[PDB]
Amino acid sequence: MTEYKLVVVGAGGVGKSALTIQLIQNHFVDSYRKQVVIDGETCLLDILDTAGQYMRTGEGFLCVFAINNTKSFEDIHQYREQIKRVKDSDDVPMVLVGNKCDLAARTVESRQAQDLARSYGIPYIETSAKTRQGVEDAFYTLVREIRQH
Ligand SMILES: Nc1nc2c(ncn2[C@@H]2O[C@H](COP(=O)(O)OP(=O)(O)NP(=O)(O)O)[C@@H](O)[C@H]2O)c(=O)[nH]1
Ligand SMILES: [Mg+2]
Repeated sequence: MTEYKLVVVGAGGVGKSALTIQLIQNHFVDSYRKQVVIDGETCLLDILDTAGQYMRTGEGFLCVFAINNTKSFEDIHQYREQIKRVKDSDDVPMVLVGNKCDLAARTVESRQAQDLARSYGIPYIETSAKTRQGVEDAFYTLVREIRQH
């Protein structure tokens, strides 16, 4: 089948791993493989969980930040650029993700993340690696985004 290399990046402690492990081992709390079918087509999801050369390899990127951590939100630009850099491209498959949407201590409005997503041209999705909510839309959207290449 077809193979996809997804790279999850983000401010430390935002839930990069929680998400990854939620998709691979279906539960709430590095290399990961996974056979899955998306929109019919069958494919291999190669997920590389990184820390809060190997990025020139990834095909699609998951820029994550927690909605209860303003700085993690302000740091997206930093990673976005570091990516945009090591891949001489102004548009690289990628999705902005606001994790921990299960909390009430929210310091980042959605209206805030959306504006930033539009200025980028990438999709924005909120996920909770705890209630597993959105954990799939996020990853599958990133794939559909890579199929546009
Ligand atoms: N309530 C809630 N907490 C979450 C969620 N995702 C992560 N956590 C919790 O917050 C902590 C950080 O999650 P973790 O995935 O380890 O963060 P990280 O992005 O991997 N940080 P690191 O840079 O150290 O690798 C853990 O205790 C985890 O259980 C979520 O969706 N909701
Ligand atoms: Mg981690």
